[PDB]
Amino acid sequence: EVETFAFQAEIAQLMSLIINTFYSNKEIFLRELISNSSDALDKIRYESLTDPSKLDSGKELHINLIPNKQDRTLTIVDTGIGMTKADLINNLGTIAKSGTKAFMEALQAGADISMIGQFGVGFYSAYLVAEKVTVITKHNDDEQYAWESSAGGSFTVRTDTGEPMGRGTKVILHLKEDQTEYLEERRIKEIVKKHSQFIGYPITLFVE
Ligand SMILES: CCNC(=O)c1cc2c(-c3cc(OCCN4CCCC4)c(Cl)cc3Cl)nc(N)nc2s1
Repeated sequence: EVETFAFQAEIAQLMSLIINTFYSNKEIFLRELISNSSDALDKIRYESLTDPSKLDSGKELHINLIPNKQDRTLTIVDTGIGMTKADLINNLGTIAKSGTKAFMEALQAGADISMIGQFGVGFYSAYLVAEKVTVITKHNDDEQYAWESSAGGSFTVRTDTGEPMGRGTKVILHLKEDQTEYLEERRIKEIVKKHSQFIGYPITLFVE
């Protein structure tokens, strides 16, 4: 049962911009997603203070970076709060609707794309390097879901039947032909040291 949705006009406009604008400093994508992870880990650590049993889905609060040369993917996995189907489909794209506004006038004479995260729409930066992005997520307690988009105006949501994941979010970047550099170990280690030095959770870089 694959459902297909339209992006809100504004999000679509943002995605085309991210995909068409000439901009050489693409590496910022990793800071945005690692930071989205950080927030998601914060959220669950906070809520589990008044409700110890929300950790029943997983005690470890961490972030994994997993490169795969053969499939040509970089996956950022966290065990944070996850999203429900209503996050994925409505709630995230309604909030994104106005961060996209502000961010988009700042771009017209002045701000630059590297500032995208200040407007809470950092996730879309993944399109600097990915031709296709797939988000797998599990929130206590809804089912686990797979969101997917190659931009172009539309996205899909289906329930997921891949490997179960406790609780958490996986972002899988299917990188474009010319961005395989972000599958390189020293390359990942260089970007993380430089832009993500201080996250409050262990980050493990998987090797191939
Ligand atoms: C309470 C419901 N859970 C979430 O909002 C989550 C959103 C994310 C996100 C996330 C956050 C995102 O936006 C962050 C900015 N916001 C400020 C408040 C809500 C959205 C977007 Cl556009 C896309 C994604 Cl996939 N990433 C990751 N790794 N984990 C979670 S958990």
